[PDB]
Amino acid sequence: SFSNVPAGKDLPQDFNVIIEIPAQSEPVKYEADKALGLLVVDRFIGTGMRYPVNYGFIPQTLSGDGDPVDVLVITPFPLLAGSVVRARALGMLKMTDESGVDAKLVAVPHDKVCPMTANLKSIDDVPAYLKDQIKHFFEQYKALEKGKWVKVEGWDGIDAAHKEITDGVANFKK
Amino acid sequence: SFSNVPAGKDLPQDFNVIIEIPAQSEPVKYEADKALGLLVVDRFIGTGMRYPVNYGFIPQTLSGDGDPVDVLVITPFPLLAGSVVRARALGMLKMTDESGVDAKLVAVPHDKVCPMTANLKSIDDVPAYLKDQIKHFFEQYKALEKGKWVKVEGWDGIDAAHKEITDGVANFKK
Amino acid sequence: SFSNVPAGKDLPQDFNVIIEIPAQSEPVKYEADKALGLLVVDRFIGTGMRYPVNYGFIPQTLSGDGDPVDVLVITPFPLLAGSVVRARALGMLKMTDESGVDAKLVAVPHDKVCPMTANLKSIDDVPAYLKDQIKHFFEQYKALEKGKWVKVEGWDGIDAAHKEITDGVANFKK
Amino acid sequence: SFSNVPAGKDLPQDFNVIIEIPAQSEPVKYEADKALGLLVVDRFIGTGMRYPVNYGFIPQTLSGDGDPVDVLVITPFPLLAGSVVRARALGMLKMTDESGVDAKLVAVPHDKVCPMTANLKSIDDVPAYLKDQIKHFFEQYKALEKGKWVKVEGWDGIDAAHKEITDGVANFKK
Amino acid sequence: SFSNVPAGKDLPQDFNVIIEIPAQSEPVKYEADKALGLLVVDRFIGTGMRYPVNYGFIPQTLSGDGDPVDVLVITPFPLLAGSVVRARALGMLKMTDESGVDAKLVAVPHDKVCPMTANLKSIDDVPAYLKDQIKHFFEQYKALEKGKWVKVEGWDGIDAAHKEITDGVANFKK
Amino acid sequence: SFSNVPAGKDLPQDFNVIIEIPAQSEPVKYEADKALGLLVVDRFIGTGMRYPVNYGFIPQTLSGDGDPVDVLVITPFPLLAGSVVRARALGMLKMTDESGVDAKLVAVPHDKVCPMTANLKSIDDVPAYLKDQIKHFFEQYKALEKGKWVKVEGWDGIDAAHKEITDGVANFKK
Ligand SMILES: [K+]
Ligand SMILES: [K+]
Ligand SMILES: [K+]
Ligand SMILES: [K+]
Ligand SMILES: [K+]
Ligand SMILES: [K+]
Ligand code: NA
Ligand code: NA
Ligand code: NA
Ligand code: NA
Ligand code: NA
Ligand code: NA
Repeated sequence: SFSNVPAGKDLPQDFNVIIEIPAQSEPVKYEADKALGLLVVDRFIGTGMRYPVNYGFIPQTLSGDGDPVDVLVITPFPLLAGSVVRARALGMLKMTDESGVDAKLVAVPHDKVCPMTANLKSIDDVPAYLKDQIKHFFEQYKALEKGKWVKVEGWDGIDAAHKEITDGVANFKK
Repeated sequence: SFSNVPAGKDLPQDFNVIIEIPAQSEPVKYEADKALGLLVVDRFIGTGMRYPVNYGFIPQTLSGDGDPVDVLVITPFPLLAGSVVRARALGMLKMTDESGVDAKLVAVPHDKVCPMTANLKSIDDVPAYLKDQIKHFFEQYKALEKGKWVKVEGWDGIDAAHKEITDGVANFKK
Repeated sequence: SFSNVPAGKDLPQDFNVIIEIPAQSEPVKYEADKALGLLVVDRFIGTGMRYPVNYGFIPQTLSGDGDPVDVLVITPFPLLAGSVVRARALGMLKMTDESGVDAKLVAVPHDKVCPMTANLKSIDDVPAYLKDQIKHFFEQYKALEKGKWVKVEGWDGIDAAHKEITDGVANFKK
Repeated sequence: SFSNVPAGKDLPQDFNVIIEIPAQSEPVKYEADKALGLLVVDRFIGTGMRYPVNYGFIPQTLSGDGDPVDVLVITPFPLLAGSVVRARALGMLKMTDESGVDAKLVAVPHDKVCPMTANLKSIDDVPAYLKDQIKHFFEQYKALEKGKWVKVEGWDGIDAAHKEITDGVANFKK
Repeated sequence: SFSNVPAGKDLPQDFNVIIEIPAQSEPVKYEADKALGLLVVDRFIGTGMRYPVNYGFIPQTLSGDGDPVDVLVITPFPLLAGSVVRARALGMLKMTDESGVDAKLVAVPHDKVCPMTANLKSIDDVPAYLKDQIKHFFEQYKALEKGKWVKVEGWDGIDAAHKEITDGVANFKK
Repeated sequence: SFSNVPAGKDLPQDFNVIIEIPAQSEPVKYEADKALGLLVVDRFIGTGMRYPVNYGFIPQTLSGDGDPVDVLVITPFPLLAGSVVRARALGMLKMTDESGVDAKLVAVPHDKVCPMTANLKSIDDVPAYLKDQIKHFFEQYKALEKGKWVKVEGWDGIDAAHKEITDGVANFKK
């Protein structure tokens, strides 16, 4: 299932995201297991906080933290866990956590998939309230898990996101 | 996953349907990808209209439009996206669209799976309001997608549905 | 998908459960098909009663009734159908039904997965109201399916559950 | 609020029902308090069983058990708790419980309110599965509440329902 | 309840809306009855189409069609039926229907109530996709109700909305 | 509606709570308006965080902050907004905020209303994870509202809660 999904049709700008956690879903963290082909319950979020947007990853990538590149996907309705969406980048949230330096990409679907998000051209177009909610979420969601912490550094743009994707694809292939 | 699901236990009357879109689900069109083994987000429905009944397809079939035979499955509660249900035909909705002549089968589960639908013996037994809602849905759901259109021609019965299934199974096998 | 999920990381006490039916889900019984890699609609529950806790099975097991060992998993929020959760046993509900002697294990997730259930150390710690609801459910849910019946015998503890798991793993391997 | 809602526009055949418990709602029994003008939590259903159809009462009535006449209202989608629906009778379920002889009317909305239920002309038109689910519900829902019990006697028709309504209206007015 | 809610704190620009139908709610049309103080089920929408945004009215107003001024309220999450929200106008949708000339105001909450909508300053700021969905909804939702019809004429701005409100308040007071 | 609900049947230990915000509801803060008899949208929570348990107030009370005594009510399923529940105290969360010293009572329903919570005899019986989630919620939910802040001081017991209730009832009556 998940192991054979291509990273993208035209990398780094046209990529695929496998959704693990739908926007506003009950506060349970799922992770795709490529060895099993199934979603695995990773943990119940200690704070009970919910992801404000859909969350997943780009298959066939390997980031600096040893996991695939993570992506937040903004949509008008939450997406199905375990589904795949063709996406494009808006920017990224830069942070550091227990696993090391971490970044989360921010994306929306391909314009033909989601005409509703077509006017979001970069992270600057995302409403301030939603960016603030995403930052707050990452700063606070691990507050009740011992030995885990998150410091948010700031936002970066589409170019930074593309570098993350290209690096991830290359790292995966050895 | 989806690629190895048989078309049916006793074709054309006893067939399997892989569900893509649950009844009354939020207006997001998913499509099963047999190359990936996963549901893919095809598009956000422009009108925001929801499928009034469950929607999916019969695996190992190839219809005249180049896709597997499509099926609407009537149930008392919506079915899980990506699940498989053993079904029987009631009839079909005949239409034409941008891909060419299209028909949608109407089905219910096997009587042992869903005793609640056992007294629905043909499309004539389906309540008029629900048939009207299904027709309205197909006539209007693509109203905000440029270059797409649908003209509904009428309803046909179980014999027509069985022909669609037998043709689809044969076309698939070459 | 389901066919290659290990029975557990450290059997019988540290095992995996594939979820078929989320707690409080609409009253539709799904079963994982290892030949298809998908959930199949088994039946609409005649009484319309819902599982009061999540329900699934341990893969790579074969119980006395010819199916894998069944497990009820208690969680603060319902789990996704088709997901896998790392679990530990609290005890089991002993019963007899049309397939013969049947037992249902009662489990919670691994403490690192679900800190919320960490203080549930055995079936005696589960609230009386919930145990009573589970017993009532199994006694009554098949009341409107001809030729099916269930007599609940009583609860047993963690040792009994571990025997069921070890027996199931051995039976599966021949 | 509830105290001034008329029993009906043309009694006993054209009556109003104040909804207390929506179909398939979480298993919490609400009761309208005419002294407060609000819904009050009466009890959490011990068995966790849900009302299979909407449940409420006809205001300005007093039945033999000291409460207003109770009504089950069948609809395609659940109704809002505390809302009022114009309804017509299909029949009634006769039973006895701890409060004494009790009957529950079965109704659908006025045909102009709900065209979907217009072809339900009496209790004989209601699907057997749904009647069986309603009977099962009343026989079992109080199974875990000490000192409470229910014996279902059978179904009766529209004439019996009209007698219940006329008697209730008269009893209320002294 | 509803009869004593003021039309607004500072009319016509700062007004109150009583919500009848939450955004994306199941397709049941409720109407507030000021004589009863309760929501009444008006009808099940024949097409099964859902309001794409919250819908209600300004109390203590009387429009040209004999009902209070109607308002669509855009929010990030649907609002409770029967709740009251402090709102401001963005514009209005002009149409004609069976009751005569009708207009629907478009509004968002007061900026202190909903900071998320604060950057919506007029109807021109509302995304095109959402305006198109609202127009489509009103053009099509009555398609299966005999003798009812709707022709959409176009959008107008904040000044037109304010005129509707001032006229409505004056008409109500005699 | 709300203005005539008694503070309790036997104060301070047997009191009534009017629910404003159901557990896990979408992050919209409603407040009961006794002048209107309706729930009013107070604000959309800036952080998007949800109340982890039901939230409301005791009518006919006036606390030190100028509002009625606030109460968190723990239940197995969320309660309806605007409903009334007969409750008993477990303790209280002591804090300070922009309005001054504030305390939130913690309660469960009367044992006959909710047998499921009958073994919760004080705040010490509430699971640690849930107490931690409640504390986290109050510390963080106002993080994105300018000029608002919350410092949590600690938990207190049933005696402290009873003092809050008795003081509130007395303050209300002049
Ligand atoms: K490229
Ligand atoms: K055949
Ligand atoms: K072991
Ligand atoms: K009459
Ligand atoms: K003014
Ligand atoms: K007392
Ligand atoms: Na990561
Ligand atoms: Na097709
Ligand atoms: Na079994
Ligand atoms: Na009664
Ligand atoms: Na109007
Ligand atoms: Na307060």
